[PDB]
Amino acid sequence: FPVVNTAYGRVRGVRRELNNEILGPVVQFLGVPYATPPLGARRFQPPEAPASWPGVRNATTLPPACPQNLHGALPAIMLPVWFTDNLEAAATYVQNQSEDCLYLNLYVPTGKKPVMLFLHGGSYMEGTGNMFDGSVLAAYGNVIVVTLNYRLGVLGFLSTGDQAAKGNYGLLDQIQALRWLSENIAHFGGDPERITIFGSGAGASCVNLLILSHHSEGLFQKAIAQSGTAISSWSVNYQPLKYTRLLAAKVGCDREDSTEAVECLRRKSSRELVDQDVQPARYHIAFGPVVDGDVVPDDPEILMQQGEFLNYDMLIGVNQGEGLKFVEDSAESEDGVSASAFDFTVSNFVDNLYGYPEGKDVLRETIKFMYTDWADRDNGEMRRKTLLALFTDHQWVAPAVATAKLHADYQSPVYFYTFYHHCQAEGRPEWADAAHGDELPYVFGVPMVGATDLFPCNFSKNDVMLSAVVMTYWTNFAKTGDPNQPVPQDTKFNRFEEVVWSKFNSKEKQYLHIGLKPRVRDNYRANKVAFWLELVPHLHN
Amino acid sequence: RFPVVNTAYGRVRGVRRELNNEILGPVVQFLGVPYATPPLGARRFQPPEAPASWPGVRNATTLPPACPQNLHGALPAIMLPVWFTDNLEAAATYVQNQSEDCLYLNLYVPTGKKPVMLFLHGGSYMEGTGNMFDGSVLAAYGNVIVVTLNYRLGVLGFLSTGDQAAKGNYGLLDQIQALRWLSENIAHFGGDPERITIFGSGAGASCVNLLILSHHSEGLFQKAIAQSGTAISSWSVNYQPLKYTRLLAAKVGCDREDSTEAVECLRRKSSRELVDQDVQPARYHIAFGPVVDGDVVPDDPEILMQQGEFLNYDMLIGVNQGEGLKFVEDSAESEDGVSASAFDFTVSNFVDNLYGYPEGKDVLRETIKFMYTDWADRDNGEMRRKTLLALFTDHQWVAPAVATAKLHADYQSPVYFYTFYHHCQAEGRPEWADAAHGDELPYVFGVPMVGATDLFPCNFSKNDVMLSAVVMTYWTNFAKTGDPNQPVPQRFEEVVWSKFNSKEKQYLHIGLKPRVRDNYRANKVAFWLELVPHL
Ligand SMILES: *[C@@H]1O[C@H](CO)[C@@H](O)[C@H](O)[C@H]1NC(C)=O
Ligand SMILES: *[C@@H]1O[C@H](CO)[C@@H](O)[C@H](O)[C@H]1NC(C)=O
Ligand SMILES: *[C@@H]1O[C@H](CO)[C@@H](O)[C@H](O)[C@H]1NC(C)=O
Ligand SMILES: *[C@@H]1O[C@H](CO)[C@@H](O)[C@H](O)[C@H]1NC(C)=O
Repeated sequence: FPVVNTAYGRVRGVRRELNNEILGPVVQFLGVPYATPPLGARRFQPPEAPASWPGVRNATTLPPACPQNLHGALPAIMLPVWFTDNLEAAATYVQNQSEDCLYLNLYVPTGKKPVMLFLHGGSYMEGTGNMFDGSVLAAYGNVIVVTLNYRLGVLGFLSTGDQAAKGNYGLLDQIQALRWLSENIAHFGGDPERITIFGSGAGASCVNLLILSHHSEGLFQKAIAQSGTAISSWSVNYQPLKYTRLLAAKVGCDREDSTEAVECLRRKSSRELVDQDVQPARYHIAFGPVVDGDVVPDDPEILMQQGEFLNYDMLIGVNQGEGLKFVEDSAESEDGVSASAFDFTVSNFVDNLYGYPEGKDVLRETIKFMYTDWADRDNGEMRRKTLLALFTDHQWVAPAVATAKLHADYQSPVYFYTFYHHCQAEGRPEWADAAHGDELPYVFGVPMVGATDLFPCNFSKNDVMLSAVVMTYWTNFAKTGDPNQPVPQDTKFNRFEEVVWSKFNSKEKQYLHIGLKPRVRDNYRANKVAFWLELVPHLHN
Repeated sequence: RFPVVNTAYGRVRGVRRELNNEILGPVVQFLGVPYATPPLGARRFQPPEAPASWPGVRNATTLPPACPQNLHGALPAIMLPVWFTDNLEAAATYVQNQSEDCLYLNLYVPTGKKPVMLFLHGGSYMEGTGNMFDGSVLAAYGNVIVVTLNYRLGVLGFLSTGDQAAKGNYGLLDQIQALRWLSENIAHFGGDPERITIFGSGAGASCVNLLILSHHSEGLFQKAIAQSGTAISSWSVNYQPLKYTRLLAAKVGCDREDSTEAVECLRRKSSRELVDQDVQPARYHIAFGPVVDGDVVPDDPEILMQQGEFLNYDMLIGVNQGEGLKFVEDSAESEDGVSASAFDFTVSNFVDNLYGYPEGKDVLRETIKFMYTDWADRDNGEMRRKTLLALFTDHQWVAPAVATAKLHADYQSPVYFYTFYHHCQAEGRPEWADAAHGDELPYVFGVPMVGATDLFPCNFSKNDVMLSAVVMTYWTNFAKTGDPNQPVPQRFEEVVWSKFNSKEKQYLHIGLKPRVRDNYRANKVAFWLELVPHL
């Protein structure tokens, strides 16, 4: 039970030991506050510094999670596959919901060590940071993995568009946890000048929105964005006042005055606000990051094109097939999806995503022709793989390449990768590969610790080898900034020895094809990526 | 030896010229056999008729005169074959005795009934002759009777006004007359009037397909081989015949408002006055050519095949790798292909003078620019030639060939498809180009089996001789029974040619490494046939 004196008092951890023999013991400080709780009048206000406590504080038990409703109407497509499949197992973690969230979990192993802050969340109104045990990652890579809880949903992202409720309260909590780390990690042994930030899904969009901000000026140095970006359709909210008024009407006080409505919402209880069941438009979000002027000044799209950011390092990537939830109705059919429904599915994809009345018949017919296999036009079974790739390319792959190019034009080291592996789960078909959010088990060393309630995968030796490689690639980035130099790719127990990860250049757009058969490719779907970035903007507008 | 064969109109005497090879037997050549009454006078601009019988024995030993033409004028460069345009001076020695007393017929009888393979020459509709191709090697190797003819070309055989004064299609009516003459007299020479194959290239194939879509040639021939040509191209038929007829007439001597008066005066002028008048059509279009009138081609070459109105002949279509080699001609002597600033210039010009639709060309121009790009190698520059060349090959030749093959197979009829992939090593041709337009003609006629000629000065290696024997076997086998695989055994040994079905679009990859592929340019072909009409 080591005691480490911080700048706000003293805490006490534990010395829990991992189940492996090649991993040393770690010291865990679970439940370290980093902001005064927004229990009362602090709701819909930015966080502040914590209050110092006398004596020594218990830090052993996992902290309570921010209020959320895991059995409501959450956006299903945004969530990772393992979150939706194992919903009952994931609901056990979020049981002690309370507004006294905003705690911090530290996993210190046993020069100053690096720090790796993890921004959780598949959507903007679900999840908690207790699901990810970073003890294995911290011990293997000799880094200090830290996971946090931040306000979610209405409580942390409600905005009206005016000064009454600016919004982005969840983003300010993430910045506050970075400021706390920049001032208190030296005692635990970390280095405040080598702070790495990483996430996945909606957390990855928070990483990119944190980069294009002035509040996070000199807090962290590097960044990782796994299967996420800040220019997707479901990244930022462009209709904040509309969804607030629907919420205000449902609770009971839809006052005309913006200030009056906000004050009433502060009077109501937390559970009443969370369980209101407000549903947004398809492929969008209801409550999320809102452009206000402080955190996100004007627009994520405009911000990167104007070159206004502090030039951080980056490590972007995507998976093979992430639109696995785009094709779900035709998932138990003997032979794929029929041509009657392929046209209807593609047609619906355009109204609720483009919907432009300035010429749509040409746009609808152009993408029907391109996402086809004219050499095997009447296959039928592979129309699923084509429809799955239509959603993956448009929503994930194309924005990731556009972000990598914009971050590499202004000189900044950028590393691109594609994940081509998954574990044989229970309820997933054998034709899909590397669904959304499937890189998390390997980056956190799940196969090296065994099966988990969230991951019922039966990991073989090949899955163990891949995890020891992904963690090595990720950790080397946090140590020096290049996934190759500080640590070699040795078995320590293999085609990973001879491969060198090269930078992503705007004209030589190389990447690393992570998998069981790695290879440094040259261009990821250059035909389909260029279709969405070059041709499509010339069709509707 | 000078054998004599009696026909229905008289007697003719041939020659027994022996070939330069040992594995080929001697052939008998009846050069200059008439098949229509010579239309010198008022018979101009009128359909032909049967010849007049000649008493005694007629001599058929020397090659006949060619129809009037202007081979040193402003001919369509793109339409003509590559071997014709390069050796324009060597090809002009054949067309020297130009006279209106053309419409003769050349026969090459080898040494029970043998098939007949009538060859329809022509790269454009106003040039060429039947003497350029010596079908002695093809006749001796395949044991068939090869026939080459001369028909009226250009103004004298295709001038039309759209009225009854001059219907047009006079050149087409002459080709049918040769078939009618062959179907009525080839029995004496030893041929089989029930197995008459017709084949051609370039503008010969365009009038092969037009002969299928007609009622005049109902029970005359049986099969058809179309090499690099269709009836649905831009330069296949003429849709504005009156505009060019008025342009020609006003240039020569006449601007009479009445159509009949203009036709009568044109008959008064000499043949050389009309031919050498230098009338130029629009780009990728023809000035004097086949025109829809109602007698030969009733309604439209596109409409007729869509309604399934023909007599269900066997067919054999094909194309080459790159035939638009003349499309990329100005930027042919540059260090690094074509510049990206000149790529969208030729594509915009291609859309400008070929579609020209005021219903929105901005979307069409950007779509075909993006389709024909190599984003994996966006900055190659030299490779941009291979995509500009392939843009013209796909639009003009490959897409109509596949559309014609499908439409002739939906209505039950055998169709065979091929793609040529070999060429002769010339002197003025670039090393990267492959199988330009008309580069399959030397192989089908067995030129390498006899040696390089004036028209084809390429140095033919041992592979070219091997390929020519195979190509002449497939063509001969088709003309014998209709199946290029069965009658005569032949990596060509184990290769079998499969029919072209509309859903199983198999073809043959003729070349040094034969294969039976499944979909030729499926992505690009389906772009022109399906997406473009929606744009
Ligand atoms: C820390 O936790 C232990 C629980 O075993 C408790 O006994 C102890 O009093 C705590 N120390 C504090 C609150 O300072
Ligand atoms: C994992 O293995 C156990 C024991 O063999 C089995 O019961 C279970 O179904 C397996 N699960 C998967 C996803 O393969
Ligand atoms: C016919 O041709 C033969 C062979 O060339 C020749 O000997 C004969 O004189 C010719 N007859 C006439 C009338 O020209
Ligand atoms: C033709 O090619 C052969 C084979 O390489 C060579 O021996 C011969 O000299 C060549 N002749 C000419 C005229 O190029």
